[PDB]
Amino acid sequence: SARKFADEFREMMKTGDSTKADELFDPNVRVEVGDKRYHGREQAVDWIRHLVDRYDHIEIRIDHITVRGDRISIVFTVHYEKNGETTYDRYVMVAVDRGRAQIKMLRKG
Repeated sequence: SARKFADEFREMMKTGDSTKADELFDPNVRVEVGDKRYHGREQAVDWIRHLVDRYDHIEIRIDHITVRGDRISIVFTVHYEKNGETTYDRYVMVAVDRGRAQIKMLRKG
């Protein structure tokens, strides 16, 4: 289940699909990207779509998936390529399984 969830999240991150986001994001999801803070599905989707529009390629690698009780923690790195320069970010994501896992927090870390 946790791996399926991570795979779906990676696929959603390619296109910023709103339908997928409705399934994967908690309605009150918090996304922290350095100084910028997003709240809710719509802002989380817009954040993803801005990335998709800006970079030549985005590679997402799921590094760690850990489950403790109903808590799913995923550490992933994102490689953003733009005009021969690549930026290497790392994110930590907390999702809660309630049968149905939903992302509560996504933070650049």
